[PDB]
Amino acid sequence: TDTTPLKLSNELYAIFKIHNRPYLVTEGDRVILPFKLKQAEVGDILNMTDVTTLGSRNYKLVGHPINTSLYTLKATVVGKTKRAFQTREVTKRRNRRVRHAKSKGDLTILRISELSMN
Amino acid sequence: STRPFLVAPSIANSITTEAPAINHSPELANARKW
Amino acid sequence: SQKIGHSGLAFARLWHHVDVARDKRTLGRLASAIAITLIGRHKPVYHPSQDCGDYVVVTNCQKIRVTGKKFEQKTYWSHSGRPGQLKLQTMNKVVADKGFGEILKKAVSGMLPKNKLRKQRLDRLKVFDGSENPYKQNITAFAHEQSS
Amino acid sequence: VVKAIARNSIGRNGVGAFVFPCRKITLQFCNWGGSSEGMRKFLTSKRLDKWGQEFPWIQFEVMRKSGHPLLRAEYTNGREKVICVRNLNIDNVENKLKLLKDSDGDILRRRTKNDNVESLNSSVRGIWSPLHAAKRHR
Amino acid sequence: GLLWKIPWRMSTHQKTRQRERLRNVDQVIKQLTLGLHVQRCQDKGLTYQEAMESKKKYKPRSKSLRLLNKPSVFPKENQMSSKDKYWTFDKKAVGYRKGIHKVPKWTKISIRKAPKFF
Amino acid sequence: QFGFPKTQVTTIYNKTKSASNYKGYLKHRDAPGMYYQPSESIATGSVNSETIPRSFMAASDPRRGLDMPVQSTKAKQCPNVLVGKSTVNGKTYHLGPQEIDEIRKLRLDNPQKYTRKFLAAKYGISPLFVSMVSKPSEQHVQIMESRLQEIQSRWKEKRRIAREDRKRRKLLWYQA
RNA sequence: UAAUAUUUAAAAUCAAAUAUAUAUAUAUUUGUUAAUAGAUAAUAUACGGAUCUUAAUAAUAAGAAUUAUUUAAUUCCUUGGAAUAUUAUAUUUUAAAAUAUAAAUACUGAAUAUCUAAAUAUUAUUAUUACUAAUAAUAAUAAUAUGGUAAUAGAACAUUUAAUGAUAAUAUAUAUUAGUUAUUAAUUAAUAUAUGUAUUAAUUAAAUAGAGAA
RNA sequence: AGGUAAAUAAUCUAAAGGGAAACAGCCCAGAUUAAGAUAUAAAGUUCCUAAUAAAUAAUAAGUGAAAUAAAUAUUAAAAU
RNA sequence: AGUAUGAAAAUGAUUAUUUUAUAAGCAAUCAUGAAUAUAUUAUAUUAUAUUAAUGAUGUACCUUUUGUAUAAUGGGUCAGC
Ligand SMILES: [Mg+2]
Ligand SMILES: [Mg+2]
Ligand SMILES: [Mg+2]
Ligand SMILES: [Mg+2]
Ligand SMILES: [Mg+2]
Ligand SMILES: [Mg+2]
Ligand SMILES: [Mg+2]
Ligand SMILES: [Mg+2]
Ligand SMILES: [Mg+2]
Ligand SMILES: [Mg+2]
Ligand SMILES: [Mg+2]
Ligand SMILES: [Mg+2]
Ligand SMILES: [Mg+2]
Ligand SMILES: [Mg+2]
Ligand SMILES: [Mg+2]
Ligand SMILES: [Mg+2]
Ligand SMILES: [Mg+2]
Ligand SMILES: [Mg+2]
Ligand SMILES: [Mg+2]
Ligand SMILES: [Mg+2]
Repeated sequence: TDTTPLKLSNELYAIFKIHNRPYLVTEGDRVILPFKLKQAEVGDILNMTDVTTLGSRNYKLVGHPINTSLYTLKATVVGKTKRAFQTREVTKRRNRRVRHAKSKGDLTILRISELSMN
Repeated sequence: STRPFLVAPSIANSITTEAPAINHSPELANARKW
Repeated sequence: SQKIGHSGLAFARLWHHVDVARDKRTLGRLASAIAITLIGRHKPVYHPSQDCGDYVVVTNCQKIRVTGKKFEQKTYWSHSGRPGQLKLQTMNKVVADKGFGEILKKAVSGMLPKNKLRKQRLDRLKVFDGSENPYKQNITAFAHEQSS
Repeated sequence: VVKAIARNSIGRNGVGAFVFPCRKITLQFCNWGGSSEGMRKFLTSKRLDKWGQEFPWIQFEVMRKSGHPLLRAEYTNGREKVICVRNLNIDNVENKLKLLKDSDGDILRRRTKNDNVESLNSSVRGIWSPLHAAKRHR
Repeated sequence: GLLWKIPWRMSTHQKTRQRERLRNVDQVIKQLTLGLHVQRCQDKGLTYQEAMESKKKYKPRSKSLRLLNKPSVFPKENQMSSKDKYWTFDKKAVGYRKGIHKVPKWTKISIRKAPKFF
Repeated sequence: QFGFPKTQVTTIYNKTKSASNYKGYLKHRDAPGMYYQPSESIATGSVNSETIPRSFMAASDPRRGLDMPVQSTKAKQCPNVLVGKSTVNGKTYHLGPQEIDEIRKLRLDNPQKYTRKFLAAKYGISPLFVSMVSKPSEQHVQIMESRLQEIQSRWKEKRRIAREDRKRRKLLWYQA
């Protein structure tokens, strides 16, 4: 697959999928994953082994896990923090008891450090 | 001494047609009046 | 990332033109089509919290196509608050009074989302029974199309 | 003529090097006070030493104050999380500490549905235009 | 009295869904039979693949399964008539017929064989 | 050149009626390989390499030979917009030094009689050129300034604000 | 083939399909009318509404939004393959023709299921930490479970009093604002007012112990 | 009879969610807390309103298009 | 009905920020522009806070009931009991 016009461009985007959730990024972006990572700690680096689509302004390589040979896209883990706390109030319509359903889900923050053709 | 103007093909090729008589036109109303 | 950049052209209101003489869609279908344009659902930058729809100029509305016996039999209604003041007018009657444009407009109004924006969107649609109109100049027109 | 209008660069923490977000952690406790028992135990138990060994880029202060026990933590951005570890036990305190370390200092905030990426890079492809579309509308 | 707005016919979509459901039921039965056959084969002294291949497949002995297999008692969807996919015999209707969709839990209930002349 | 298959940004749903819906796009998946997707967008603020014209690349850059600042429009068809008369019919350097001197003298003498337009008419030459050549009597300039000031004063509140807004807009429109 | 008098049927009959010995026979299964009138009341038309029935000449273009039988391009063989056709794209050749590729997995749709994390309880496996260690605390992995009135069971928090009780105006108490911790609570910072300062932390004991419902 | 009395099953009572325009009791489905990628249920896919393309027939009444009004009459169509 | 103190609320006037004179319904929640305020790490293409553009969703609460948005019961609001 002739991958020269991706090689030559300066701006380039990628659509990698973590657990099938697609995120479309360039280098320098901050991806907020809506879950807590146990594999990676803070400061670790993830090489993305599933990238659906690499694209320039006018050309785009695509494929179900396209070869890791072709590109280098690697993200560093910055933060593991939770999204803000909420108490959604659950109740019926003539019943005095209420069930406070609390929610403070967790986030993993990445930074796309490298995004290049290989 | 021309100006930079364009024109759509849809509006250029549109055959000419006269709008029929509206009853709520002033002219028509005039005719009606006593 | 994708949303960042100069977005001025996206939210530009284009003027579209439909010649009902040269369009073979029957009334209702045409109206429906127009509605989408008015809303701005055709463009990928649409968001429901925003009126971003285009202008539509309809011309030669006298040659609109209506099926069956609807011209005679299809009755438009209007009620004041006052009991006994129900006005029921057949399509033909309405046409005679105001024009085919009115008919079209009504359909479009019916189609459109029922909220604040509605009226604005409706007013965006400009209709003319015959060919001539004051918007001829401002319909969107490309430089490559100028062969004719 | 070309005139320059001033601006400044925006820091992207991880693209070149990666500075570690947490910088100082202050284990605060009290000798007297049952609420501060777990904290005291933690301080005693070589766990702190282990933590230090693990993470040398972050410094551990150990204060003595009369109130409830705390884990005030200080981050690169400037902000400071503070967790009162009232009446917790050793393991829970450790967990709290871990949580503190993991977080970047940034304030908590409600995310909307699917707001994942956060860029300051102009779109690689342009923003759509009606006139430069592949398919014209009607 | 109280308005239960339920139509006397079914929409095309509904009909299609019903058909699909019918097909699925048939398939389940078929699968069961197949399983039984392969078990029999294994008991006799064959491999799985061999069993699958076999020309002379064994009918099921258990009464219920046998009955299900019989198209007289329990028709398959292609066999079944239009008039029986979307209507049931009601003893107290006009035309002695009633849309299946009226039958209480019609999405779960199976009911193919209406009476012969009704 | 490249012989890639080209595609629109496809949706499994109807584009006309539901282009803003992200889900459709996500659902769509295309056969693995390279593709040509022309950007559905103008290249005004952009600095992308696939946006730069071949004439502005150095004679060495491999991108010159490649074909992705496409010349889709053709200059034959497009009307000239807001262009000077010297561009339509080439520039002229007919006017000598003596003539120039004379013009200057005239300007110095009587600006209202011998205004720029008049000068242009006389010597088959641009008003801009005349201006470049010759400064008018400073008194005249002062008078003009005064007049302008007066006009400004005569404005209402709203108009001033509008003017300011316009100015701001103008300023903006050279940023890109 | 005209006129003629009934019937609106797949029972019989014929056709097609499936299962049994099988180019036949046996058994089962499916296939047989449509309009119009009749038609109707009181605040207002009343498919929820717009509206929907298509047409040469011309559209890179509309052709039911009704009723009946279906499909997920159409046809054959046994989920598949093949052919045919269509659309889109690319390349070559003279707006066509040839070659290759792709699409044929319709789609939407729930707080359903899965995935993705988090909590709790139980069952079964672990790992770390600390001298009923067959324990406890925390963390994993797999699984199952977590709507709820009357009702039963278990566990916490606020307030006030009594027993024990360091400490300190850089302290405390209360208040406001902004943070923090899965948050009726507490804590952090700033601010304001007290007060030479806790019945303070914690464990017990108790209660005039928690209020939009008389 | 939205009547009454019992029988069987479900739901409601005590059940939020999707559909049935609105809806206790219908059709699907049981909310520990999120997240939103993939299957989907019942229902739908011109617009309002999330999503659609086909095939063969029939209908010309706006019949009909999520609540089928009877005897009978007229006109046509098939079969004998 | 002790004395001090009192930024407790309901309630009134006023000023500031903001929204509001083509818009219709438990006045919130979610989405989402814009304007303003504060911030001694806004490095910004920054972060929070306030605010009825605009869009979607949304029959008060209790009691009693087979069943209540009900046009069934009860409550003018707040403080104390
Ligand atoms: Mg109740
Ligand atoms: Mg309640
Ligand atoms: Mg109902
Ligand atoms: Mg839609
Ligand atoms: Mg009526
Ligand atoms: Mg309907
Ligand atoms: Mg679930
Ligand atoms: Mg429970
Ligand atoms: Mg009490
Ligand atoms: Mg009270
Ligand atoms: Mg209360
Ligand atoms: Mg009853
Ligand atoms: Mg009860
Ligand atoms: Mg329910
Ligand atoms: Mg139940
Ligand atoms: Mg449950
Ligand atoms: Mg009707
Ligand atoms: Mg009806
Ligand atoms: Mg109700
Ligand atoms: Mg009262």
